[PDB]
Amino acid sequence: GRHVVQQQVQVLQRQASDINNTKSLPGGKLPKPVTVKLTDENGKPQTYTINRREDLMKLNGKVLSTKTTLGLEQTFRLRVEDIGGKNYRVFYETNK
Ligand SMILES: [Ca+2]
Repeated sequence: GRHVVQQQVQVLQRQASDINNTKSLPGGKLPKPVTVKLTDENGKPQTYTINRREDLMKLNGKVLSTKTTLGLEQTFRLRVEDIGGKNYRVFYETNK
């Protein structure tokens, strides 16, 4: 029960909601892949391509680095959950 204030996670939450509301093409791919942008534990930018809605589950448990408004890095563990019917929610949990 933590309010997600980190930009990168907030954008991914919106994208997951976008995907949840997008119909798949026959065979299960999204009509257009969604590009997700994160920063990994070592501080490197990463981008990932979401071709199918379930691809979002591959981000579950990924350790991310975020920057506070004070300029300090914070690491978090990303969480992605299927609440029912392949509808995904994105949140985080502390890493250390
Ligand atoms: Ca946004």
